[PDB]
Amino acid sequence: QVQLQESGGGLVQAGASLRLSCTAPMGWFRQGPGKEREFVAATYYGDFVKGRFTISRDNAKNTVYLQMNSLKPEDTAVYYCARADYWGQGTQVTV
Amino acid sequence: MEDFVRQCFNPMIVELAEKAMKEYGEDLKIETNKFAAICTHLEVCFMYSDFHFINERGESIIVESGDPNALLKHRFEIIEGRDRTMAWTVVNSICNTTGAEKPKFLPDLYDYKENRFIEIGVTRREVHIYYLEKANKIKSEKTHIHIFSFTGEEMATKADYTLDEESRARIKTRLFTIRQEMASRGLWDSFRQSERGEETIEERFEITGTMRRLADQSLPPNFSSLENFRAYVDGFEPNGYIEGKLSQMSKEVNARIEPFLKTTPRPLRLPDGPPCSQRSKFLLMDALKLSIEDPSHEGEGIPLYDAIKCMRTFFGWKEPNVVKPHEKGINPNYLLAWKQVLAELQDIENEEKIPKTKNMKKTSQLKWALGENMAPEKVDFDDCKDVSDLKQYDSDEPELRSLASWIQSEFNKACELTDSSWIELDEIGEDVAPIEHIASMRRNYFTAEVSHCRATEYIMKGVYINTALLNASCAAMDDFQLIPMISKCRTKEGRRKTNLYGFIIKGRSHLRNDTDVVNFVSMEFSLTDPRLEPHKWEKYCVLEIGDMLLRSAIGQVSRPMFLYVRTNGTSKIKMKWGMEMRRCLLQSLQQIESMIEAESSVKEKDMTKEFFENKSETWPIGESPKGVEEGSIGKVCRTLLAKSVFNSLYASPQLEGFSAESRKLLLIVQALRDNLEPGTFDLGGLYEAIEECLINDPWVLLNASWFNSFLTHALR
Amino acid sequence: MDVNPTLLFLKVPAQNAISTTFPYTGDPPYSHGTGTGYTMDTVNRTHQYSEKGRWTTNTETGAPQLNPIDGPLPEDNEPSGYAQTDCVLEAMAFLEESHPGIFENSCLETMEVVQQTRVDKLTQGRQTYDWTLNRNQPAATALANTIEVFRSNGLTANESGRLIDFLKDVMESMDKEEMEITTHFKKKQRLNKRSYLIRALTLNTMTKDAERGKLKRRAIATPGMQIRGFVYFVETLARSICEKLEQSGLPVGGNEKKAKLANVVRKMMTNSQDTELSFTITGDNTKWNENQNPRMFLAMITYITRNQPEWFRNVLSIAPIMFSNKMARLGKGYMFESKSMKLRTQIPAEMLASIDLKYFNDSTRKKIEKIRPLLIDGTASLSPGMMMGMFNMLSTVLGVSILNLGQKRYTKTTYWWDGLQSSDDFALIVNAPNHEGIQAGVDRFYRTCKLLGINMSKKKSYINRTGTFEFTSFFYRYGFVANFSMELPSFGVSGINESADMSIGVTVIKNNMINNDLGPATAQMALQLFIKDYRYTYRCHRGDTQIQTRRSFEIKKLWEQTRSKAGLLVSDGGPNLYNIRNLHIPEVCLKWELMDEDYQGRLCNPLNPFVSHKEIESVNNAVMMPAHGPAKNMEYDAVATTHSWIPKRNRSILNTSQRGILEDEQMYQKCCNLFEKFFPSSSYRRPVGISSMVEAMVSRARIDARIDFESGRIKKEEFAEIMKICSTIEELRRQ
Amino acid sequence: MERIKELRDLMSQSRTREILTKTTVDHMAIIKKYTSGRQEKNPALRMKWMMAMKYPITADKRIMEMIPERNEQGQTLWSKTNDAGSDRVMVSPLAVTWWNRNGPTTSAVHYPKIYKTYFEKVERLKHGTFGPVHFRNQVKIRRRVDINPGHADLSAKEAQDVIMEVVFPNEVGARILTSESQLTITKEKKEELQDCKISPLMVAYMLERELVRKTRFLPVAGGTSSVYIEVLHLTQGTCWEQMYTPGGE
RNA sequence: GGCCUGCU
RNA sequence: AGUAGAAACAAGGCC
Repeated sequence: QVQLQESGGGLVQAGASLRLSCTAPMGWFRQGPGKEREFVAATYYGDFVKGRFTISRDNAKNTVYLQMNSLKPEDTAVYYCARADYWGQGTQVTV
Repeated sequence: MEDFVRQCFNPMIVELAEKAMKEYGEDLKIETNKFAAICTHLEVCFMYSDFHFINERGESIIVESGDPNALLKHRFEIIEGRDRTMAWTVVNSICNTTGAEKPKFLPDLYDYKENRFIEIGVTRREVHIYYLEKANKIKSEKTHIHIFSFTGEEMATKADYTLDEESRARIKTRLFTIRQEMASRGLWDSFRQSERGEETIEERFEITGTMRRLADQSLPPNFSSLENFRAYVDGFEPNGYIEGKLSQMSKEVNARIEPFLKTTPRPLRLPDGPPCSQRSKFLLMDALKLSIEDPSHEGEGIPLYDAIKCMRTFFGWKEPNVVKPHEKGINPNYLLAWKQVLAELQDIENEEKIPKTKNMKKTSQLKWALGENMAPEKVDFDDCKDVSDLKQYDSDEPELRSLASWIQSEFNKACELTDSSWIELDEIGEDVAPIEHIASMRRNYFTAEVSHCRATEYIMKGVYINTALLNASCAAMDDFQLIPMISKCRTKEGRRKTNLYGFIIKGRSHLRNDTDVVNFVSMEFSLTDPRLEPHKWEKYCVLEIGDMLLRSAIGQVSRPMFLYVRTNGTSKIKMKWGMEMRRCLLQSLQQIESMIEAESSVKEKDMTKEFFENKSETWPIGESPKGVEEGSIGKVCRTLLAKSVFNSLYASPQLEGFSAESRKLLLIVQALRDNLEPGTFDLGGLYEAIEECLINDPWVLLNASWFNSFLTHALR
Repeated sequence: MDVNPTLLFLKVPAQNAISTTFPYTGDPPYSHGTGTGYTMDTVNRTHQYSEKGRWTTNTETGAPQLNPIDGPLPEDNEPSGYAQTDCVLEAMAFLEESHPGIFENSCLETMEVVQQTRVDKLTQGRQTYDWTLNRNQPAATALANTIEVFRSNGLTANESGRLIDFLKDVMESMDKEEMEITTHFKKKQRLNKRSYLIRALTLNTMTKDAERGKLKRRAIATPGMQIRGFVYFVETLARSICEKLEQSGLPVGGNEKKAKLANVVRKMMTNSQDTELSFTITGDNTKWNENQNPRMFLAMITYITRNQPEWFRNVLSIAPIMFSNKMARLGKGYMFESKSMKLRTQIPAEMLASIDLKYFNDSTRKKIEKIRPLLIDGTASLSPGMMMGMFNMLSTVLGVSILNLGQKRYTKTTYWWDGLQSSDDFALIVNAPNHEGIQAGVDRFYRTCKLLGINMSKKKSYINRTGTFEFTSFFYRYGFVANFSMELPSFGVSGINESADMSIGVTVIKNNMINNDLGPATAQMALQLFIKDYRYTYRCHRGDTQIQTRRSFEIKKLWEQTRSKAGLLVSDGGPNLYNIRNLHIPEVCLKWELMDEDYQGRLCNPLNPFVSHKEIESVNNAVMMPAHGPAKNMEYDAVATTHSWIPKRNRSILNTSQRGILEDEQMYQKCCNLFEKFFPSSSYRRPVGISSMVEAMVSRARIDARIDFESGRIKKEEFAEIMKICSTIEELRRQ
Repeated sequence: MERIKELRDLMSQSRTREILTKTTVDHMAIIKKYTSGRQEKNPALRMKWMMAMKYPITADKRIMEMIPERNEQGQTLWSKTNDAGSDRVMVSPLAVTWWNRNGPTTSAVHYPKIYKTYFEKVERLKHGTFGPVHFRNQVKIRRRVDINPGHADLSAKEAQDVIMEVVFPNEVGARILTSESQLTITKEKKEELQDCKISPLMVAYMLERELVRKTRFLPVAGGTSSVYIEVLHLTQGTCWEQMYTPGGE
């Protein structure tokens, strides 16, 4: 038992910015309806999201960040952080 | 305080306590009261255990002195007084043999009557507290605990006291002796409370002495001490220093990219000089076969009898005479060696049973031919210094030689089909999976394609010759040995057949290093006249030994039949690698199977059968004066097999260097042909690196010529 | 028509048929004689790439040393070892900034390992230069000799059983006025301070054989035993650091290397938009080891170990301090021949300092003339740079720092670069909006490399568009392509023993099928050829044949005796049941149900006099030196049968003055066997403690006799006999 | 009896007595690895070169009293000349085959119980069912997978104590295993191998192999299961897939 | 002539 | 002579 707490998320307009943080490798995943869980970032990022999102960390106070720039209608979903065996609860992002 | 342990206690206990002191690594000069306390604990352990024996009954027999007998069993057997590893060894052994429970801490004694442990501890404080203290330290313990204290009192759970009371009177007399002897000493200002359980240490790795001065001489130029340099490093922070030096650095330090275009690459220059000679250990294109049509298998049979029987199958022997001399040796020696071989072959034919291996006489002829007693005798430098001729071994670049057209034709005919099957493969587990059936069908196709190939015949020849030579060298190190070149094939009709190319005489082979050379002399029959390509036979001596009549529509030819005789040499590494020539088959057919799989990944179906039967698709596998010629997949198989065989035959450092430095340029050219805007930083350097590998090896020069032709045909 | 295989590349791309360009079916090049010429050439080349440095003379060793650090900046593209301290410190600082907490963590785990490491870890190494005899010997032998000499001289801290204590004793030995060594011809010889310093700072040079891919031979070096502990700790730190860097590829295997290369190329190209162009450079570094100054490694480690306990910093700094003053033994020597008098002679290399130059050719004459000033006591000072990749991991760290220094946050320009570095080789993917941007990026990368003492080989490097490149004989063309020509040399009999060779061959076929995309039919052909060679090598033919050998008679009688002949092993002249489906099963277990119980029992009999097992490490581990790579170990599945014998040893020690080593070997092995019979766990877990042999053995005899009576065969008569025999050996050890 | 007797015989001679006295337990490993024999650089070359000699292998001295010096025709089986740095004697390879045709026989029924991994592999393959081969491009992606299919969820050190307590119960020392999974494993492998006389070292090695989890990075396409990775060479190829179901499932 | 070694 | 190629083999040492 180590546990993860997402912060960030909210409603945001198309083309605008958000900062996610995950307090506690490290990754971010997202899930909508219709489809499934989708890999976002681990630095490594799935192709659909490159240049738009920056995953970063700060070891010093146990936090991983996702900077999300140039957001789109398709970027609406629950964002989860994970770690290696563990997940957080989530925060919904609505573009 | 240590004077007390100097005075009273016996040596045995004091050195036992000193080793226990060394055990946990603390020093005795800082706190000694622990030493005295635990040595008294150890003393009570002894005095409580000793003088107590048992016999086959219980009811321990107590004797002040053990009498000479088998009855020396000890009532209580000690735990402490040993290292932790052995203390736990005894604990585990007792638990596994007595079926008792394993304690988590160290006991002090074991007893049989009650079949259990004793943890003796005599503390300064009164018993009725220390007892339950150590009891709550030990979890759910059945080992009985018993403790004394200086006032003279005893206690125990179960009201149990395990042996005689006079022994306990002994214990407490010892105890008060200790007490009112410190009375004369006067230690209780700390004796009651002197240990509090201190465990701490700091690791110290100090640079000092000479090793420090060395540290002062391993710094940047403008530093004086390791202290100052470490302080500077700790105080250093990035303030844009790479940018300053990059700006200040001269601009001539650059990595400008030179575009690589179709007109950029130039043909590789080949060395010029005398034509290239033959280096193989046996004839490849000019071999001749004497046969018997026997039913024996490859390894089955005896060599000498088979060779003699094959040679008796030929009629037309003539007295041998010189045709083409060695040009550097003594050809009469070769002639006499050939006649000697014939004579001794007859000598074997006469006697009762053909020997499995024959040794030859060491005549002057083969003494010269095999290079015997020619190594300079090894001496000491102090005895040979004034000799003017004394110098290093000749160490220079090999002689330069230009390519000749014979290697090209030899490779051409090394890829041609034959009228025999030169591979008889072993057995495999019966195929059970469909993929195994596909693999077996593919393998059968490739075997049908490559078995009738001169490359396979060369593979078998080399493998057999090198195996026999290595075995003879390892067995008959001293004495010259005869080995007939034998290879067994199978005709189209299916009848098995043997073939005798000639003979090999192995010489002294006291091979210590992997590079040490064993010299032999090889004799091989042939029909190719050496008067047409003399430069290819620089190191051979060729005689005329007979005439052969092969059925032809032009009456019958009645061709001459010559003997190529030469002195050659090999080494343990060369023999070992030449006896693994069968992996050329692997290399080649792995390449072809990779081609087939890659093409079949496109069309979702196995594509082997149509490739091998329809023969619609073809690959560029050679160039004719008309242009580039393409052949079916089988011809590609044979060509790659021949390439691998020649790589294994003409192996040399030149080949490796050229292969690497030409694979680089091949990759660059492929990038150019793929429209990937290739670029180079120094192409002239790469060209010079490639051209320095081409010196005198026919195979590498032929590869370079092939590369030039490929460049000419490519880049269009 | 003339056949030409190379023309095949006109239809098949180069990488799809690159296996044809690997002549790995013939004997690889070998060196024949001394490696002294190569050693001298390497020393001179290393010293002349840093000629513009500053000269000094060490006050301890008295040897001339050349320091090029912070020297004049290069003005040409030739190799240069003039690394700048500030630039490298800044590069390490940026590496830390991009990966916060890397150095502190790595130092923490390294500190744990150093303070819990044992001395025996030094025995797990190949040949090392023993200075007690001035020659290369197995790591364990050299360690034992050095420990014996130290104990004879009074340095007995290593008795604590800790590697840190052994290093403490090693350093304390540096400050001794006179040590003593043993020589056999036994004679006790005295070594003064300077002589022992040079003997502890020296390296042994040899010639590398079985090196495929170059026309010329090279020289390699082996250090002593005093400096190997510091090297072990430094490499542990460097490995812990590199494991946290994704741009490094040295501490991983081949498949991981390919995966990381694919990931980096996809990351670089995919993130690049239509406007940005991408180019891959397949770079090799010329004279990689000769241009890496140990002082710079000292700087890197002291920056890494900032804000750490001073003892940790000292112990990690000792190694580069000794490398900066390292000496190299010239080599075996030189052999001369006189044809007029028909004789040969062998002069040791130590005479090169004083021997006249009339015997040497022009090239060797000039090499000796140039290297003589650096000769001190038969060895040449090699301060300027490393000899042969001893600090592989630190070099990889420096290269990774260079790679990361272009993350587009430090470039401050549109162009940027990334890639993968493995010492002496790298792939660099550089993206920029235009060809001018790519040119500027590559130029700046090259310039920054030249500021760190790292040179890029322009002759062995080329740049193309991303999608096609090479890295350590791995050819990437829109996806890695199998070669199978690098593993060809490993398809024969390994040479361990019969069962081991069979298992290793089948396992190698299996692995090359899994990794190197070996085809099914090709794998079957490989199995057939391997079985043929195996039978022809071990004289174990099918048994139903008439191939007369030295072993064909017993095999044939075993064949005729057996009823179910399908269960006989190929080693005993039985049929081969292996196939593509059975490549992962040991031979014994595949034929278990077919063997006759008599033959099965005779084969797998524990009491067989052939099977010998020494330690848990050497049970089923075989050391196969792969072609074009460093020595590697493989786990092979095998059942302990009567065929698991170990082969004969060299036996040439009997003609050398070092003949007493065999008697010591025999006595040590007898004592070790006795201890193992006393302590069965001696092999599986190496015993620890500070007591001596006889104490443990006698005391355990006491206890085991006791308890084995309390239930077992012993009797009172025997138990008392053992007790008094223990007393007898006690009083014997007393006197 | 015997053991202490050769101990006393060793201590009788001065050199071995000194070796036993001055050498501490920690140095055990060092002196045990103390040898003049270099590790071979080219094993294949010399194995192909040594096997052409007479008496190319080595065996314990006891072979001189179980196998006759010569066979029926007089081919020598063993020699009395000892190895370089050991008391073992050099013997011919025939002495191996001889041992397999007239040597002492035993009951090998327990080898299947010892070599659990290999026999489990054989049993799994014997009951496997193959399927059609499908030819299509396989996207082999590289992944970290566990190769050992019988790992009991234990690490090397974690199972090393279990192995000692199973084989060497007395040298365990302080450790007494807490996890109950280890308790049941110890009980089972103790009662199963209670009298097996193969060797303590090989038993420990095979227990380590069976129980300890091991992982390696491999190019896979599908599968990913432990049982499906041991046959990864047979089920997945460059352009073909062979459906397979081991006997376990 | 007799005997020793073949990675030391 | 031959093998081979930046240095070697074409037996070594011990009596």
